[PDB]
Amino acid sequence: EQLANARRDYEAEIARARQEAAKIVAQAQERAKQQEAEIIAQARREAERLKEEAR
Amino acid sequence: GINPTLFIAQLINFLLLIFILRALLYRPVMNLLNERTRRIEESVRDAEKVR
Repeated sequence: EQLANARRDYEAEIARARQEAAKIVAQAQERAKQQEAEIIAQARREAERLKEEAR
Repeated sequence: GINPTLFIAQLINFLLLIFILRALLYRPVMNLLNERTRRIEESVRDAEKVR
């Protein structure tokens, strides 16, 4: 009985693992977006500093 | 007790009881085979599920 129900249990476990993978991918994407925003802000600050130095 | 008729009757009764016991033993062989098949199927199913 455990194997008979465990076929579907393993299907559901694969689905839950896929959901957890999606959550982890969302967290990684949010962290990467934050890092990209920080890099863009640093580039803008460097641009402003370069403009001030040129002036 | 030394009587050919009594010996023949005893042999006939023994043969009838032997047939009854043959049916009774034929049932237990099927029961044991079913139990063994169920155990083998359970083991195979468990291995497949784990894999």
